[PDB]
Amino acid sequence: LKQTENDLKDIEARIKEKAGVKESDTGLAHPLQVARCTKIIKGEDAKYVINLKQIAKFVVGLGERVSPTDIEEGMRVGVDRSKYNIELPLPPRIDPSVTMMTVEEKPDVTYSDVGGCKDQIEKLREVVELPLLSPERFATLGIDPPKGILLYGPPGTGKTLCARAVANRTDATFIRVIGSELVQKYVGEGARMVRELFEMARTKKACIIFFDEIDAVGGARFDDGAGGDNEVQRTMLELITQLDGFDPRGNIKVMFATNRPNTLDPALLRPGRIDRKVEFSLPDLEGRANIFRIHSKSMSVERGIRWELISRLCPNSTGAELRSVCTEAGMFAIRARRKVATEKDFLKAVDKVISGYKK
Amino acid sequence: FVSNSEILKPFEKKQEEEKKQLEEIRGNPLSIGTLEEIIDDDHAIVTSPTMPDYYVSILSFVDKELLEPGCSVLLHHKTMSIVGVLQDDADPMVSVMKMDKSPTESYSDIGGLESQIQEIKESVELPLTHPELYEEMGIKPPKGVILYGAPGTGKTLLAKAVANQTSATFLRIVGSELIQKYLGDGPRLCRQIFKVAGENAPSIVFIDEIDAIGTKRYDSNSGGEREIQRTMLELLNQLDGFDDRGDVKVIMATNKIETLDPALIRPGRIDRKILFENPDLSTKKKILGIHTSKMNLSEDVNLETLVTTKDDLSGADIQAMCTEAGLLALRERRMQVTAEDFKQAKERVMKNKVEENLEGLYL
Amino acid sequence: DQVEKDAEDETSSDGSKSDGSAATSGFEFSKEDTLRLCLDIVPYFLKHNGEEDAVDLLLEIESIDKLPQFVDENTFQRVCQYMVACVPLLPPPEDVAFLKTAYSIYLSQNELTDAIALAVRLGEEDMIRSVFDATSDPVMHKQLAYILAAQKTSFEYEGVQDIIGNGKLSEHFLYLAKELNLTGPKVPEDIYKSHLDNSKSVFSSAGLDSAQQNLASSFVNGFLNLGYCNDKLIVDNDNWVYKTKGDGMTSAVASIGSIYQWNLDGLQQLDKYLYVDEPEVKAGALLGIGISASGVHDGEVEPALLLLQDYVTNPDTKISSAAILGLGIAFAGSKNDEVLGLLLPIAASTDLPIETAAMASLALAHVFVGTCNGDITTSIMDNFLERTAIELKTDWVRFLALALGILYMGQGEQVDDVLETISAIEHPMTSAIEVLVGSCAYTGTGDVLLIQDLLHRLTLAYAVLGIALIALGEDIGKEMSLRHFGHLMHYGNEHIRRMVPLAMGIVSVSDPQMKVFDTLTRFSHDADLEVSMNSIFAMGLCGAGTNNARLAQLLRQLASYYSREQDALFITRLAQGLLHLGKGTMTMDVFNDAHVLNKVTLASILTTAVGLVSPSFMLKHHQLFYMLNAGIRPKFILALNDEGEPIKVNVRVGQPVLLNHGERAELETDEYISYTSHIEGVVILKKNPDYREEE
Repeated sequence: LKQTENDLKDIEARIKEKAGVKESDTGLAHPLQVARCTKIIKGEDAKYVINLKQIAKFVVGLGERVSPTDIEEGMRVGVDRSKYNIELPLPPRIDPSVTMMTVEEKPDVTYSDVGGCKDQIEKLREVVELPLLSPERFATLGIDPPKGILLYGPPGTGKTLCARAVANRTDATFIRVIGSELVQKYVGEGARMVRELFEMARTKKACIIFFDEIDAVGGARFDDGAGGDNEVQRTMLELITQLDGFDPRGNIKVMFATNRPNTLDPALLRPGRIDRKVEFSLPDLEGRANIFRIHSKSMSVERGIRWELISRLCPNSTGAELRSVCTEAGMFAIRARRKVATEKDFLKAVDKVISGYKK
Repeated sequence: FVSNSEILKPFEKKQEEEKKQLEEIRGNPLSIGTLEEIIDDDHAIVTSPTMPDYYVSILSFVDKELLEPGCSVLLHHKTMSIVGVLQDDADPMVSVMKMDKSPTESYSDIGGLESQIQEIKESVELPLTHPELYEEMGIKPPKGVILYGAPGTGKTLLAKAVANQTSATFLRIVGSELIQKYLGDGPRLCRQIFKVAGENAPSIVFIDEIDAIGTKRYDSNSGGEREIQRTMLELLNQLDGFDDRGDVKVIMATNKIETLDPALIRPGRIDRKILFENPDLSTKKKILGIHTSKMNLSEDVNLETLVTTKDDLSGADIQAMCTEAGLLALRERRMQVTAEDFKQAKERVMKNKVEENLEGLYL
Repeated sequence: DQVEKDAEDETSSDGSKSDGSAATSGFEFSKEDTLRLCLDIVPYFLKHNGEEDAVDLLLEIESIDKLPQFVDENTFQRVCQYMVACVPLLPPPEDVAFLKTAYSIYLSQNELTDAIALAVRLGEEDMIRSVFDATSDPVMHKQLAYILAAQKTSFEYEGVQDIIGNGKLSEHFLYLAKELNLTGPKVPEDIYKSHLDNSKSVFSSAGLDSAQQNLASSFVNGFLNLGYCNDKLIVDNDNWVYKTKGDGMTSAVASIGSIYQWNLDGLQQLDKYLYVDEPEVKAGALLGIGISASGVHDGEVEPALLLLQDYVTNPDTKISSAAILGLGIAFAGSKNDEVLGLLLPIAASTDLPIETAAMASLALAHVFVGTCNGDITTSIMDNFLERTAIELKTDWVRFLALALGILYMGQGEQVDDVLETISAIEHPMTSAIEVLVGSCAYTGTGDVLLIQDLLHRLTLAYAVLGIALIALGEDIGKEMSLRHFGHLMHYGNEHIRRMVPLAMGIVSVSDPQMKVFDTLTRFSHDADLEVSMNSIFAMGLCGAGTNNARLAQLLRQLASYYSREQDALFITRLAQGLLHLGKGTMTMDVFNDAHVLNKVTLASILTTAVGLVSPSFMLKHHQLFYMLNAGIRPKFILALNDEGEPIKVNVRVGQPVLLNHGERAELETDEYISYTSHIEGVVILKKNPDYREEE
């Protein structure tokens, strides 16, 4: 078997070059990243003969046919950007985007840096925890859960761990799709990933579809209207057709996170789709105490320090600056040459934050 | 030559069976490209820079685990079949790529900056040269460092001096090259910076002179751009996703941090803010000692004589002032500056340069 | 140009003690007209005190005869400071042999600073003792004794130890009876043994059940508990001892010897299994005593190791195998004709069921290394070619030649006995030995010829030994060596493949590098399964003394091995026990601040290369895994007052917050002023006469 794989190049590799190249290139033309055909006469029924390049575009007439598995030959049959007639059932859905979407069922995150966010948790208790726990209560209430929940606050703070904190109490599926790869103007990139989210959400009830940085997606941008691309043009339709149009509410929920509401299409901003807006505020002294005691387990600290004092001397600060206090405390300990962080080490770390921020 | 003839030469000469014909049957020509997708069915998609994108097959050379999409591989010209795999460094990443080895600057040549040396050392050199100090404390060392100053002194001497002691390759990325004025080049070029330093990590990322991506403003006008807003967000995800013991650092220096995105700031990732300070008289004594080792000075003039008159010069113009001090001696036809030359040379320097006068005559 | 051409062809080293010879006999060096050129620049820099730039002229043209002429009058102090920062490397090439000519002119004077430089670099037997002749202060000789114990080399065996170690009254000796036990790891190792009681950490050791799997537990018992006394496993539950038989019983008591190591007496502790019934129980007993005796030679108040020399020759099978290996480790540094006379007939006939000479070839190499003997290589040379008595198998014939890679160190012109064995029977390892035996003739390394000769071999497995020596003392040969090491990992035999990670792993504590760590991907899985088993043991030695830190990249290569089967448990645990070796916190130091190595530790390095056959093919005995205790250096730093007596002294702390006598520390710089030959680690400080202080 070891020497068997070596001599197959003299036998098997002869047909593989003809069947994998010559058969695909026949007529001056499985994952498909490219498809084309040139001067092909077939037959009306599964004829294809479509050039996916913007040069020399082709269509298909004579009725309508649906062949989602194999249209004619497979292979060089494709769609890519522009829709042509009956070619829709075979889209090129292959893409190494698996590093973008992160699917986590029932996250175990409760409070890490979100300590003191219970004010925002109560905002997410009625519109998220309630429909994902006892959805039958809305039949007696008569109202409806919001189709979507919008997140707002300081950039890069409170829009990450706060979404997974409510997902634990709901025992739901948290699917985070980073909008950074959807920034592309490539035709069909945005509408394809959004459509697949609602398909997997119909299989398992009580799931949470999260869109990271909706400002990177939005309902409209400069390359949508001014450009000839349908990117984000058909993507908003997937949110209108699936979420509000057909798919239920308590079973399939959608959550957005933005740095400002004015960057979203008012069509999605109007009530009926995006209703509640969650704003991240500054935690209180009780919130800072619960976060410091959790970080004190990972970092070496003195057994005699008291966080009820130094944290009180610091005013209300963002959750990102609270992790900085624990990291900067060890920096002064290295200068002081101590295996742990004494009470004087945390004092110099807070004063460094007060003098450089004043928030 | 003698060893290779009696060792490596008979290895290839005695036994020739395979590895010679592997590059034959598939094809002789070579056209470099990038793998779009890899599967177990022995078929893939390759695209050359000339865009002859086709659908071809695969023959067994390296296992499918070694083949990854997004890297340059060994291909064929006409049939475009995969004949092997190559190194990914041939893929263009950033328009301006500068890799410098063995930087010349060090802590001894930058003068009296030891006040700022301990700051840049703790956030860069200390976790690299002492990873156990941050590990026992259970904390993560700061990856980023904020610097203030002028190019050639503040934003230059501090960056190159650390790479010498850390024994890391100097990697410079121009701040304006992060934004190519094309949508999608922002997140693409930022991920490729951490990719070169993400294998063996024998380097440190350096970025200097950012007048552009540091300020996105509110819009695509007034110096900002819309592509900057979404680029600084992906750099945050690449900063938090990047995890090591500190072998690679990201050092960016700009004029003002007030226009930066609070997301990319991310307190606790960047714990270091180094503001340019006015050095004292002891700084000049360290810069003079370097050049006075070559240029000979008179016995009546010591390091305390030249440091007497110093007006708002840190480290840069001490060499420029000594340049005129050696140029005036050429007029007197002598190779050794003596006491008569020091007096006439320093007067031509300190005078007739700064027109604005900061003076206490407001009364 | 004449010196560079004459240095390429010579039968001797660089430098000479004759300043009046024209070098016209034999190989010609200096010409007739060049005799006046040697004295030309001497008087000019003599009056102006320009020896700083005057030696730099000698460093470029490599003239050894000018240096003694510059010493006449005026300042003998400042000329010593310019010698330290200039002589070793002025140019791209490095020549350290210029200090040999200084011993003649400074013989009656020397200097406080000069005596430091004459005891380093070459380190001739007469040059090392020159520091004691100039300084008459007995306090200064105390600090020098801690350095001499670390250096070993010239003065180790009888004639200093066991003789002067009992005390002597004179001007140029001044060796106290306490300085014998205190400098070497004898008294301090017992006090340090008590500090590890409160410093102990969580232990994973256990006894398990069956003797087949007790080999995996015995590996965790001995190495993890090294330096710490444990009476729970050794006394109460013998299931991990008594149930093991054969080679398993030898390694079982071998685990006990490392537990009781660094104690005042390692004999009476093991007397339980010393004499019972069978030689199998008696085997590991003598093996553990020699392991527990590592670091001590003549004992403290009694020559305890002198009476153990009668256990070398035994007709029993299992005893003689574990006696030669155990006692061979403890007898290092002590040269005795009785130990030599016993080991010659054992390694001659190589009788397997009786003599067990597999470890006898390495016994002579681990003991007498650093000494001068021409008879030790003569008896092996005659037995190598003729194969006297019952010697048959060619492997045992090669095992002798592999053991011959040690004895010739420091022997000078006596290396010819090794060349006769290479020309007798051709071996793959002996091909590169004939090149590196010349380094002993030049009394050092770093020569342009030696560097060029190594390039002739590379552009085979043994030739990389001298490459790593130059890489540590020179950065020019170190940068290129990293490029050559990548292309030398592909070869027919596996010898060169396993030497790459081991050479960088011993020095990984001083200068760790992640480039060699990622090359272990192909080293873990290559062809044979014996490589994968030895790879885990090799990665463990690379990680001994340091927990994670830069070794996290090395840990990624270890993450590929977790658990497979019952027999694979001991295979995967090889690295785990070595990471926790010495309770996880320790150091391995083969060097010092004198820019010289320890021939006793270097012998243990080459001994494990020739040894460690049990994890490799053709498993012999399970005792081969404990061979690492021969090269383990104890980690401690003494805090001493101006009188050299143990006391609590407040200074810069080491690696443990309170420094005292026998406290664990290492790798710490010292900027404080000392008496003579300032050195890190153990140091005796003082204070200027303006104030009375211990700092």
